[PDB]
Amino acid sequence: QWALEDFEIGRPLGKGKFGNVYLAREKQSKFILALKVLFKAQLEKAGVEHQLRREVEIQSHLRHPNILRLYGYFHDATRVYLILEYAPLGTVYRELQKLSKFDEQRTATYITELANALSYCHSKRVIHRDIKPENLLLGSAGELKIADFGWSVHAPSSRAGTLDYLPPEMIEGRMHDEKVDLWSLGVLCYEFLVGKPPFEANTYQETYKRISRVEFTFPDFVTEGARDLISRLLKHNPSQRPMLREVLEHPWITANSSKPS
Ligand SMILES: Nc1ncnc2c1ncn2[C@@H]1O[C@H](COP(=O)(O)OP(=O)(O)O)[C@@H](O)[C@H]1O
Ligand SMILES: [NH3+]Cc1ccccc1N1CCC(CO)CC1
Ligand SMILES: [Mg+2]
Ligand SMILES: [Mg+2]
Repeated sequence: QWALEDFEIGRPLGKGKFGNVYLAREKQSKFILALKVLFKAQLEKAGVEHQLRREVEIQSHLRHPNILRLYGYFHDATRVYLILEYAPLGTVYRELQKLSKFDEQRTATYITELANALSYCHSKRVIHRDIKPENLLLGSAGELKIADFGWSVHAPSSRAGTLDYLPPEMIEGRMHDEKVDLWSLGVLCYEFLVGKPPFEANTYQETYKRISRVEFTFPDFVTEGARDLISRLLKHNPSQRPMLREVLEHPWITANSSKPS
């Protein structure tokens, strides 16, 4: 049904590995949306057809205020097009670059919105596996929305870029489950408060070392409550990481967040 002819294309919203994402408006309805463009030659070369299929099937069926909607797709012999909800206030990544660090209230609020969306995902046994600031978008009221389900799957499971958000079991090629998303949640909470992720390093090889050893320290300004939560999430043993419910009910979260479970 849908074809390129049905849309007017506007400015670039962002660039991805395969993805090149544009603002667009549907001609008959004037509906404003985002069009994620992937080149088939690059998809075929990388051999990532299967995860593109996953992205469409999993994201199109999820329904949650804190998850970005996917409406449909089409393709045209050189390109695939994913039709997405437009997020008008951009990425959390850009916001972090602008402010350098978030305060505790802004951080706890984002963590609550994230944990709500992840709780909904895990109840359907969907694990996201690529939670990071460039994949977190902001709606018209500044609410957080998880996007980019290009690495998502069903659990249990086995398995090019940054190691910074991945847990030890995943970077060691081992087996993993839902608890990978709780680790990434810990990494994010730290990066929000401090301005850089806790295992950041100059080379791949050494980042790998800091992650497998769980080697991180806190700057003085990080408070006791934040330290307690982050320390609970960044556990080497997956089974020792908390349930999302315990994250949403953590004293530091409840004291500082401006949104409910
Ligand atoms: N719906 C959207 N609204 C606004 N900006 C978006 C939207 N989707 C993607 N972007 C921008 O484009 C970038 C790449 O999108 P993404 O779907 O994450 O591609 P990739 O799978 O290649 O990472 C994002 O980091 C963001 O800057
Ligand atoms: N049919 C489009 C296409 C072209 C080239 C490579 C992969 C793909 N898909 C990804 C999306 C899938 C949704 O069903 C269909 C297969
Ligand atoms: Mg992305
Ligand atoms: Mg992707």
